[PDB]
Amino acid sequence: ANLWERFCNWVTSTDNRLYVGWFGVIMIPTLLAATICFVIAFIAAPPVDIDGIREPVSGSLLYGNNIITGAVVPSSNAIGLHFYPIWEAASLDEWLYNGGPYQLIIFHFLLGASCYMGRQWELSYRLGMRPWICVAYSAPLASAFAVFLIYPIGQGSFSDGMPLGISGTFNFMIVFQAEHNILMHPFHQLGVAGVFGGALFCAMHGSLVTSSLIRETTETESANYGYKFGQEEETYNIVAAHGYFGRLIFQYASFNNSRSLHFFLAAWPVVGVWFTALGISTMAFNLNGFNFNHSVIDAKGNVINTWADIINRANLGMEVMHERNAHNFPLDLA
Amino acid sequence: AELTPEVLTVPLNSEGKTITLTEKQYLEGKRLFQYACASCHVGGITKTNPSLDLRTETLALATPPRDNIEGLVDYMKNPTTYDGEQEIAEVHPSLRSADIFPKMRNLTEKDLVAIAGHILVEPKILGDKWGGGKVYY
Amino acid sequence: METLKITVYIVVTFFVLLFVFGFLSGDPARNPKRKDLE
Amino acid sequence: RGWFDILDDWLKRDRFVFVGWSGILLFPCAYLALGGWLTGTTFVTSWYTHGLASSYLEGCNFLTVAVSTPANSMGHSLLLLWGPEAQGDFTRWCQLGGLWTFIALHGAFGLIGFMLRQFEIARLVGVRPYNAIAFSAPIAVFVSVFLIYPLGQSSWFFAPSFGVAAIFRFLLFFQGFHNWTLNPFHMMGVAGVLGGALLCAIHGATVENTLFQDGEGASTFRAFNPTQAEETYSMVTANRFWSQIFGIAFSNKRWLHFFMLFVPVTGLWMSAIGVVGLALNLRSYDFISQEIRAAEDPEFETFYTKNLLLNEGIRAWMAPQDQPHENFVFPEEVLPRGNAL
Amino acid sequence: ATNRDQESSGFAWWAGNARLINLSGKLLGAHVAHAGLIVFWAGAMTLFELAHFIPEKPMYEQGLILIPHIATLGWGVGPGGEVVDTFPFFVVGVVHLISSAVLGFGGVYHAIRGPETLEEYSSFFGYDWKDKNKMTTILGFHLIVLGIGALLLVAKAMFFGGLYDTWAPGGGDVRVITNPTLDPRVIFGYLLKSPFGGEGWIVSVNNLEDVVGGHIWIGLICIAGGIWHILTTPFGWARRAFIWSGEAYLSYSLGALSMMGFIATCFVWFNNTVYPSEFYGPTGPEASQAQAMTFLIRDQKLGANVGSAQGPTGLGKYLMRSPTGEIIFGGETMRFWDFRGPWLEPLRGPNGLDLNKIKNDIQPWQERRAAEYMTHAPLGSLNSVGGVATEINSVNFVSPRSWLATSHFVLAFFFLVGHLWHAGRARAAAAGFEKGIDRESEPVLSMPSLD
Amino acid sequence: GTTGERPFSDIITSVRYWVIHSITIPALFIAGWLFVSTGLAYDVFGTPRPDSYYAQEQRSIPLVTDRFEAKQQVETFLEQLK
Ligand code: CLA
Ligand code: CLA
Ligand code: CLA
Ligand code: CLA
Ligand code: CLA
Ligand SMILES: CCCCCCCCCCCCCCCC(=O)OC[C@H](COP(=O)(O)OC[C@@H](O)CO)OC(=O)CCCCCCCCCCCCCCC
Ligand SMILES: CC1=C(/C=C/C(C)=C/C=C/C(C)=C/C=C/C=C(C)/C=C/C=C(C)/C=C/C2=C(C)CCCC2(C)C)C(C)(C)CCC1
Ligand SMILES: CC1=C(/C=C/C(C)=C/C=C/C(C)=C/C=C/C=C(C)/C=C/C=C(C)/C=C/C2=C(C)CCCC2(C)C)C(C)(C)CCC1
Ligand SMILES: CC1=C(/C=C/C(C)=C/C=C/C(C)=C/C=C/C=C(C)/C=C/C=C(C)/C=C/C2=C(C)CCCC2(C)C)C(C)(C)CCC1
Ligand SMILES: CCCCCCCCCCCCO[C@@H]1O[C@H](CO)[C@@H](O[C@H]2O[C@H](CO)[C@@H](O)[C@H](O)[C@H]2O)[C@H](O)[C@H]1O
Ligand SMILES: CCCCCCCCCCCCCCCCCC(=O)O
Ligand code: OEX
Ligand SMILES: [Cl-]
Ligand SMILES: [Cl-]
Ligand SMILES: [Fe+2]
Repeated sequence: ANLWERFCNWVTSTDNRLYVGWFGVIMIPTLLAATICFVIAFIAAPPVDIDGIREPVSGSLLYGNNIITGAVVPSSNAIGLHFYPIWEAASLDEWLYNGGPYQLIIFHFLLGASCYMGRQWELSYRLGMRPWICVAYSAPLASAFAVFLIYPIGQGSFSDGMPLGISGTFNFMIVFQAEHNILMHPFHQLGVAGVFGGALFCAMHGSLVTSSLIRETTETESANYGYKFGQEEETYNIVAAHGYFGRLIFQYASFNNSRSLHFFLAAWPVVGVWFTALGISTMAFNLNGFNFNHSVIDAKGNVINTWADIINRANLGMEVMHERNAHNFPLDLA
Repeated sequence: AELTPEVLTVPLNSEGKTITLTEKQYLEGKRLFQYACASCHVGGITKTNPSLDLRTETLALATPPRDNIEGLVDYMKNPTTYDGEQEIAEVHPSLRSADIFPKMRNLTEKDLVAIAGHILVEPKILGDKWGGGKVYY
Repeated sequence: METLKITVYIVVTFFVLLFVFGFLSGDPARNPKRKDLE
Repeated sequence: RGWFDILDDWLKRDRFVFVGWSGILLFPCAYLALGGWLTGTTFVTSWYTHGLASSYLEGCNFLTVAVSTPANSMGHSLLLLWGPEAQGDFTRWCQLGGLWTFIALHGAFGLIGFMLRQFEIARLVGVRPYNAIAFSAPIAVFVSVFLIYPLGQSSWFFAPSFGVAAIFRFLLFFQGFHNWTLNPFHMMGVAGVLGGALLCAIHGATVENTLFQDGEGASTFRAFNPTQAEETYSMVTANRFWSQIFGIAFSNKRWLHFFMLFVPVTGLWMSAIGVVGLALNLRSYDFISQEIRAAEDPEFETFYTKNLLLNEGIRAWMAPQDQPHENFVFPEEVLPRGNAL
Repeated sequence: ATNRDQESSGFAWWAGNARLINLSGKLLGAHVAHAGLIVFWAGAMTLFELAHFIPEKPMYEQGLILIPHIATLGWGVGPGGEVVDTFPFFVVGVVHLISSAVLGFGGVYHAIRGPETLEEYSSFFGYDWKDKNKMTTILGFHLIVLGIGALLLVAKAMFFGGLYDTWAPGGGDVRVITNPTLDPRVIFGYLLKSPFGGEGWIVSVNNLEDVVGGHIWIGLICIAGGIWHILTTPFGWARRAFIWSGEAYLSYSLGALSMMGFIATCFVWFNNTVYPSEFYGPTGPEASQAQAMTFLIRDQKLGANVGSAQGPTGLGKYLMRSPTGEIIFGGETMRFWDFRGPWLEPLRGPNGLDLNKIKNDIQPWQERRAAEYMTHAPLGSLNSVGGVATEINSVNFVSPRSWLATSHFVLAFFFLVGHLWHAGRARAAAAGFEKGIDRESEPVLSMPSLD
Repeated sequence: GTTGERPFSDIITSVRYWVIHSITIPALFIAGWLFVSTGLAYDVFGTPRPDSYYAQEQRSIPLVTDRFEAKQQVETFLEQLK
């Protein structure tokens, strides 16, 4: 075989301990770059002027943070949506001051994660499986796109992307609630349904299978040794599991079909997370959660407060305090 | 509480004479205020110039006094700066600038009276909320 | 900085070309069941 | 047969809705909790306890209705209908918030009844009790949040009110006053919930995409028979796929499904422990080293300090209306505010 | 009832439309009926908008999305975007509606009463998904049609009335385009531009000359490519590159449409040339810049020296420098310094915003426009309460830009999911394992262990 | 397997079921409607009417402030409405 033929055979080989594939040829370098830059920046990067007002925020461990407070800080509001690679800076010192590592990391990560999804498809094809695991992965990936790219595009600045850190994530969430009332947005409510229900159904399915395990071991041995990798027969009694759950609620509220059951397990959380990703990606264009502020009024015209008005008071506190030195005019329009 | 005639009674001119708006008048005034004015004056504040609001006291101290129906109608026909020194129809909605502020084109004398009545009544209902801004939401 | 920019352009072009020509090199036939997909 | 045995027979008859001995506790209590919620959200006000409208009859919508907690002056009173507060007056009871304790108590006992139902049915049909065991997490969450937390605070008033928007207010109150997001027990709870959703999705999708072809239909659901003995999907192929994609993969189905039980249950339990702490204001609010540094160095700033400023704003701007019994009057000049907003 | 059940088709009811993959007559009926749906919505929605239209009020205060499209084409509007005649709007609605009736009749006929498969009745209209030559012939036909559509836009711009030009000297007006840009350097440099800030890829097209020249090129290229695909058949490298089946073709189109939806989202959010602000309202950047301008005007009128006003952070309160030195508005709106608009460009000189012009030449119409845009920024709630989330009820407003951007991002994303679904399934079905793993020939069992 | 109750589909597709329920369902719906439109719900649950949240010149909420006098405090607030 010619050199290119041999290289293609190696790239697409199903015998490699980790599959490479053509998506992997892009994924590996980009994810390595993103990872190396993230680790170095998280440990050692100097403070970054996130809001473009010459007030650098310290994100790295060596500059006074711990694991909970540390972060790779988003790029400066002075940069907006401008592309800021290393070679666009006069020096690495300037690049760091303006928060270039954030752009490098998130761009390489988004590209690499897209390729990760494609790689899931590709390996399924090589192994003769059905192809839709990548479709399941599209939900979290869409969420990453929403918080790292779409929201910055809509708001006009990568400085409004989610910071790469724990407390930074909390800051992003609180400001988002102040400016969009995400809690009152149906898509985030669907996301909560998705994740609460995903956890619920995870526990339910695990508990039902575990409760219907067939006896193959003694009390001194872990029941897990009752299953042998690759055995032909099923290891639990789905008929008994259905008898139990159908009597727990009622017969027709319980799956007797394992394929239907596992499809439901896949579908519930995946759809919920799709919708929550769309919630972030649409509030990116300032279509916000429901606003019932002062919706209830009495005969004279007095405002009768509701829990929504209480929420509004909390949101006002957040709004007036966030980015305390950045606003010069009365309205926060982005 | 109720929207009573006492609440709906407001000053009519500068001499102390008062008028009693009807409930239909007050509701029409609220609707027209939302239609033509709330984009800048939601809740009695002024978005494009927060230093000036629609509180009755502020109107009373304006020159000429604007804390009465006739004063407010005259303002809507020929607006002026707070001290009355400059006419600002070129940058503020009014009948004389209805060509550049189209929403004012079809307003009638009764409509203007209704809007003024709404401006005067609403603080009697809401108190500090009117012209108070986000602090009082 | 110019050297860095040129180096990055060359590297990215290398990997992208690998992607494109690899997927052009008869990818549909690389499966365990049926090869002649045209 | 004795009357006890005859009653056992009738209770354990096989019928459309199983009753059981646990049913005697579960059904009245669950019905009363649910019916109380619907009744309160439809017809009952919160005017005398919170200064709020909270029912469809007052003009609220599904997002804003609630059965709100009793007034702070009630302390931790059980607020029984025949108790010394309402004194058997149903209308006054409703106006004083007796529906909140009514719902909370009948709901707690309903949860007890439902778990007993899990045990009873498992015993009757001959399966292991792990569904009942897993249900302990919802019960721990409910107890910690709706009973222990208010019992540690000044009164039932600060428990969550039973409503959508009321729960949202609970979230924001916990952020503003407790810095709840900074609490490692909530963090473990978040890991448990999100990881449970991840496991649910990934396992469902893996099964559906490693199915064996057991029929000719393009819709693959009809190719499964509940009484069949063979596995419906290829564990070997799934293991190979995930080993090559992610590096590691399950190889033991029993461990896989136990792990699915373990993750969300453990996460919820950890969150409950955190809330027990918050019942005493025992918060993870601050990092002392960062506070010392920031106090001494006005150029030191982190996302932690930024979030603290946000919390101060929340407290100042929401307390006067959210805690009406305090009679807070915060003059405008004392409210924390950034420039121009 | 040929193939109308799971037993005979292999597909469940919830996937019933897959039963049509090889029934070309019923599939043609389905497509014609759906096209009737599209045209019917256009007509009915346009008539609804017209019936609810208040001509005096700006379009963007009234929840309109189709009337702005008609107005941008130069129909019904005059200087500044004022509406002078609504009959063109009414005509558009009525004609699309009647056409929808016709399309519905045709689709119902082909789907219910006409021949189930077209192969026997005619070889010109009948097709086999694996017949690459015939597939490319149909593709070429539709390419020619699309090119004609682009040239129809060109004709409207050049010979029948022109287009609404927000950049026209005098304050926006309908203008006949007479010098379209045919310079390929310009037309395709647009395609080569970076999509990032201050560049904007094709979303940055800022003049109707470039628009019309681009569509001339698109029409000609489409006609030539359609002739090409009518006269040729795919080359060997393509034959070896693609999957050749109906589901594969559908998947390719899903990917293309997803891309187009994302691009449209950006177009409507950022571009104020082919989406004039007179009709669609200000862009987000435009409204933020407008707030800056408004308060500069107010404070300067009060006597402030805006060029020298130092803000709390040390940056200029009203004016500062961009990272490349241009003079720009200060405050958070520093991120939007790439914004360009007719109400603002008169104040810009070679180095950016010019202090002398700001001091001396701001006109009342500029002041009014800045106030208007600042107060109609695209922010609002799902129940259409205008303003920031903490605003009280009073103003009933959500911007058309927000509605359109959100809707089409949702559509683009779900169509990406569709591309992935149908492309993966097409590959699996072509290879023969879309129904699952063969128990007696499980591929993994014949592979060496990883370790 | 089924537990012996009549199938729901059989019940809801039967003439007798709808003979009964075409009467019962409208009667209950009208009962609720009238419960509201006659004002009995306000009296039963103690819910303020739109004109009963405040006295004419009042702007302070009638909050209960004493545990064992709360009933009398509410009654005093109601009287002050008059
Ligand atoms: C299993 C069912 C069940 C359970 C566990 C509860 C539990 C509860 N209910 Mg709910 N309730 C139920 C059914 C149930 N209820 C039903 C069916 C109704 C509708 C009729 C109600 C209506 C209702 C209302 C209206 C109220 C409650 C309340 C309460 C709480 C206080 C109960 C209490 O103090 O009782 C104490 C009683 C006992 C412990 C019974 C003891 C029995 C012994 C044998 C008596 C022995 C001595 C006695 C004198 C016998 C004399 C014999 C001889 C001399 C003749 C508690 C959470 C209150 C509440 O929620 O407050 C907020 C409240 O106001 N319940
Ligand atoms: C040009 C677009 C297009 C076309 C022609 C097709 C065509 C097809 N698809 Mg694909 N699909 C598309 C886009 C498209 N799809 C997109 C964008 C997605 C991502 C969501 C999918 C996801 C998808 C899946 C997952 C599957 C198909 C399948 C199929 C086949 C059967 C479809 C059927 O019977 O539906 C029947 C229609 C329904 C059951 C109704 C669905 C209603 C949706 C979910 C809700 C719509 C809500 C509406 C917009 C707003 C409601 C308002 C309300 C809330 C008030 C058929 C070949 C099936 C297949 O593989 O067959 C081979 C299959 O399993 N499609
Ligand atoms: C745009 C949406 C759309 C369109 C155009 C079609 C079109 C079609 N479907 Mg699909 N389908 C859809 C959505 C759609 N479907 C959805 C959402 C689902 C999920 C519920 C399905 C599920 C489904 C299944 C399960 C099957 C089809 C089948 C079919 C085909 C035969 C239908 C038939 O026998 O009708 C018979 C129905 C009737 C005779 C009743 C009357 C129908 C007419 C057309 C109503 C028209 C009313 C209209 C107002 C008339 C205007 C006339 C005026 C202009 C003069 C047809 C081409 C079948 C197929 O492929 O067969 C090979 C099939 O088995 N579809
Ligand atoms: C793309 C859509 C489309 C396609 C491919 C077909 C294709 C076909 N149809 Mg169907 N048909 C359609 C739409 C379509 N039709 C519509 C919308 C209607 C409702 C009016 C009908 C009503 C219809 C009937 C009643 C019959 C057919 C028949 C036929 C067959 C013979 C047609 C022939 O010889 O043409 C002859 C060509 C012409 C008459 C000239 C057509 C040119 C038109 C009038 C103007 C120029 C085209 C232009 C692009 C239209 C732009 C419209 C745009 C706004 C969408 C053929 C398989 C016949 C059949 O099945 O026989 C068994 C048959 O009896 N069709
Ligand atoms: C609806 C539009 C359409 C579609 C679906 C097709 C489809 C096809 N054409 Mg046709 N073509 C069209 C319009 C279209 N054509 C037009 C308008 C023209 C006139 C210019 C042509 C001229 C044309 C020629 C001259 C040839 C084809 C060929 C082909 C086949 C191979 C296509 C291919 O490999 O693409 C995939 C493209 C590539 C592999 C090369 C470019 C890939 C780069 C790397 C992607 C770049 C993406 C970019 C960087 C990301 C952002 C996108 C942004 C720039 C917009 C296929 C059947 C070939 C064939 O076999 O025909 C006989 C052929 O030789 N086409
Ligand atoms: C076989 C099902 C496999 C698919 C899995 C289902 C997905 C999940 C669906 C869940 C909701 C079920 C929708 C019905 C799915 C379905 O198949 O419906 C059909 C089902 C049975 O219908 P028929 O009686 O027509 O049955 C025909 C039979 O002859 C055989 O089908 O109807 C019901 O069960 C609905 C009755 C509502 C019963 C309300 C009773 C309220 C009692 C309240 C007390 C509750 C017990 C409390 C426990 C503490
Ligand atoms: C508290 C109390 C009590 C009890 C009571 C009760 C028990 C009640 C109940 C009640 C109830 C029991 C009620 C109910 C109601 C219901 C309702 C109100 C419903 C609603 C519904 C809805 C609205 C829905 C909707 C929907 C949708 C949206 C979609 C899908 C479909 C559906 C239909 C689901 C007593 C007497 C002891 C006395 C004391 C107190
Ligand atoms: C196949 C099928 C389907 C589908 C179907 C379709 C989709 C259809 C369509 C259809 C259509 C699409 C239709 C259309 C129609 C139309 C019409 C019928 C029209 C009419 C019009 C008129 C009559 C007008 C009038 C007027 C005027 C002229 C003026 C103004 C006023 C007015 C409006 C009055 C389905 C899904 C069911 C399923 C089964 C199968
Ligand atoms: C109109 C207008 C204009 C123009 C435009 C133009 C001129 C356009 C063009 C456009 C174009 C000219 C486009 C193109 C596109 C392309 C694409 C989008 C492609 C794709 C490809 C693919 C998809 C591939 C795939 C693959 C690979 C890569 C590997 C192997 C395998 C396969 C084959 C699968 C302007 C801006 C001036 C202005 C405004 C208006
Ligand atoms: C930047 C632009 C890049 C894309 C430009 C468009 C290119 C389109 C024309 C290029 C044609 C490539 O042509 C394609 O070459 C590959 C690689 O040799 C051939 O591939 C074939 O031989 C190679 C050996 O080299 C084997 O590994 C492979 O299994 C086999 O299919 C394809 O059979 C042929 O179809
Ligand atoms: C464990 C089972 C508990 C069941 C409790 C049922 C409660 C039913 C109470 C209904 C009557 C309430 C008494 C009303 C009069 C009391 C007035 C008073 O003297 O204080
Ligand atoms: O950077 Mn971040 O956060 Ca979005 O809104 Mn405006 O810009 Mn700022 O203020 Mn609020
Ligand atoms: Cl902040
Ligand atoms: Cl600002
Ligand atoms: Fe499982």
